[PDB]
Amino acid sequence: VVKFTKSEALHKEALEHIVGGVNSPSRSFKAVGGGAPIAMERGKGAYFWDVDGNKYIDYLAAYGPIITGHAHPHITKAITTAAENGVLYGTPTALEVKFAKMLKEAMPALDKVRFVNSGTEAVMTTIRVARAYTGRTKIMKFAGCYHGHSDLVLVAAGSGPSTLGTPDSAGVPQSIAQEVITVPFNNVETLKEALDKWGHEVAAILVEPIVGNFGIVEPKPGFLEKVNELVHEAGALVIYDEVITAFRFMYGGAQDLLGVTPDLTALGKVIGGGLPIGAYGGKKEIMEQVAPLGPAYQAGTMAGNPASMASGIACLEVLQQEGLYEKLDELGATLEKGILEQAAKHNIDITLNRLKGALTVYFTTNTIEDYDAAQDTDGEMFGKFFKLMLQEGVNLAPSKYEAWFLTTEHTKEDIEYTIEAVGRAFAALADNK
Amino acid sequence: MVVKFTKSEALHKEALEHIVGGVNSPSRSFKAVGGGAPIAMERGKGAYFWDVDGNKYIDYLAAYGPIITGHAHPHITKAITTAAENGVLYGTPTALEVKFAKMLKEAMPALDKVRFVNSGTEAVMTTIRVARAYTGRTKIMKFAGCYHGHSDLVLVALGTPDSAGVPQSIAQEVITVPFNNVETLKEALDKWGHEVAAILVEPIVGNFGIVEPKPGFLEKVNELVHEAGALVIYDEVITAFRFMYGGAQDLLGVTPDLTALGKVIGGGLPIGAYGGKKEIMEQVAPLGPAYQAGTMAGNPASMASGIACLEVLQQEGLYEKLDELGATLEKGILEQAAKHNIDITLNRLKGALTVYFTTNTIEDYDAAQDTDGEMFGKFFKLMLQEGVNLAPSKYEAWFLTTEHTKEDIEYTIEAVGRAFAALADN
Repeated sequence: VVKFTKSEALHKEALEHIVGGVNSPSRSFKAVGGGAPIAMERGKGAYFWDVDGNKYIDYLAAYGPIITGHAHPHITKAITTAAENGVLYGTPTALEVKFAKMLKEAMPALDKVRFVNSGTEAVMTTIRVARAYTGRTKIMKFAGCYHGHSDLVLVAAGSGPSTLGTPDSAGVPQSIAQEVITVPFNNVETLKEALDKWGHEVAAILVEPIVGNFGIVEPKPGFLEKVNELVHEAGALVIYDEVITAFRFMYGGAQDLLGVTPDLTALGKVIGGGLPIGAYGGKKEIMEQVAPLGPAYQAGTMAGNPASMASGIACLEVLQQEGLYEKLDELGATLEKGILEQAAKHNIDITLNRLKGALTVYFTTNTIEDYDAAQDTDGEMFGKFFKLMLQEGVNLAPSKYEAWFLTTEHTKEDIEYTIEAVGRAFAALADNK
Repeated sequence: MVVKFTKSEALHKEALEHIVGGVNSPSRSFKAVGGGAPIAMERGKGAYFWDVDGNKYIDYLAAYGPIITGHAHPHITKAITTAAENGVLYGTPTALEVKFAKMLKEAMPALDKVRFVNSGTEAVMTTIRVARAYTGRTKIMKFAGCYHGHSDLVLVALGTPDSAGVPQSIAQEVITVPFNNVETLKEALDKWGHEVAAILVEPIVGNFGIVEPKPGFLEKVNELVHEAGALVIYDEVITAFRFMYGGAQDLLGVTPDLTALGKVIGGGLPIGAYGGKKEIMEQVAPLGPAYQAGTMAGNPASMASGIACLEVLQQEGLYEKLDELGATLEKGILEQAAKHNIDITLNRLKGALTVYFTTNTIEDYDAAQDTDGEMFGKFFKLMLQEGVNLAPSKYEAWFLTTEHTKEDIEYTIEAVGRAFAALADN
């Protein structure tokens, strides 16, 4: 039996100074039955150590950014050098141009780019830019997809077919929600309906080209192609939110992987090497709306800072290695196979979506192709599974809507232990109900 | 002439092809000062910058506000390195978040609880959401010319926006009134007070130059706003830890309901935070229904960096020294203006100041906007030639750091005299 005594004490103290003891609700254990979240003291490659000295194989990847593992020495070197020369200037630098060019080389549809401080800021910006460019106000998005924590993307459907949004957070006015139309991911019919109905007032649609925010869910064949067709027909723009997808599945974005081109792209997470970052980019004429060139305002005190540029560069230099994404795919396939075998063995009902080195285990018999179905999977089962996995020394994200991410540092043996641990986790579930 | 920018010019030419307008903030373009390629910096150490052409500068930009320990202060550098070696981003709680949270609360006792985010802009937009959740109201009030980040609502000039791409539905939620003016404030709250969730205030303005609130003005803001049932948000993204070890609220002794923070408190790394009265903060998930998140929020690098920075700022005599040096600088600049017959007014608080080209006392945005931008731009470019790097706008502040010396100040004063001579010569 593992113990979490120090984490418990830390959480108790955290509650006094930080709202709910966490700086993101995602980090709370509320969704998985409560209790103190586990506090980590150190990460190295595939491993975490908590404040009680327990070791974990980590699949959280800090919710998407981590792919070179914790503290990869090539990135650490770059960060150290950056700190030694000052991490923040408020002026142009060579590194900004270098990193901009490297992103353009990997994702040839970016004609120009701008750096911001987060995926949230990147998305906020693409929206303002699409509105400035088209002269339109409304924004479309797919149900359940996450585009950061700005007011506009904190809106839900939509009572009835193709309707105006309702607020999905307190503090978000109906005046904001009124500008957003939400429709189901992977559904051509409803997309058609909404565009026929509102298409002429829609500045842009937001798309996770591959979904990572209600588990990993791939677009069906023809879907992204149809989004482009329908949205362009309507005079609207397509914004790919690639904050998760870019550099996660190949050296490049899902747009390069799947061969479908948006008008604008939002980036973040992986491209910072672990440091805070965002970027957006796309077709020349669209980007030229941004000040000082155009009238659309975007700024940010830490935007393009030398530390994040340096660590981002270092990270992509690592990801350039030949055979790297193929290894993630291989290990992912091994992991998928093993989890499915353990589920069959122990009569646990699961569905598993994997693309390369990212996967989600759902507790259900339904194949998950949209948010509605992910919502209806067994969160109570998932919660118990999550806590049993901790006991096995495997750190997952504490939500049924999260992905397991492999890194370049996970080994065959890491995966084989993980499978063993899942086997023991599933056995325990079987013995309780 | 003597100071050449060939390499900054070639780099800007390349940047233009890849980055919109060649900069990642419009602040960094030389657009406000007559145009041209901005100076690209290669490294910073203490009070000094070196550009890509090898030219050395005494820096007053402070990266528009966060820099106060100078560039690459060793105490911060070691923290950032240690953090990188131990992993910079976890996505779980850590002991460092709790430690830094306590330090902020210790410096600024009106924070019952705090949350970390990734930028001042995020901290500001969150305080608005929280204010709206708490009061159940939608309108936000702010002062003309003040800057609160680059989220839609605060980019509005009912009101009407000044950024393209910001819808009328947003502008209708914003009311804007002149800074330092009690009558227009009362008048706005009388009409719209019952729909106003909060007012946003830079308790000491930094964004149309440095401008202090008139005597009694902040207390009047609290008085009129609270009686309308609205909350007061201090946007202390610039002010906190700039003027004393604590916020403008601690310095001026006036307490808001919510506070947004950033810039200084990250030691240079990207950061924001917000906090305030316990009951209000209870709205934030997972405690309440007001959502706020952020993948790098509370990251161990930014936490360790912030802690290291506040540790430097705890040293006895540090803020006094910044004040004393600021006084010397102000005194020298005023003497040079008198000597060369240049019309300026100078607003200083502690180690931050703005030189305005005008004869008017500057107390609000309207006045600042009227000052002579042409003369500022010439002055700015003459200063570069003297090896002094300022922020390229008349709306900017000069910021001292712990690393600027009496000799740096003396040199800057003589640089200013040389530049004022050239302005007078014409």
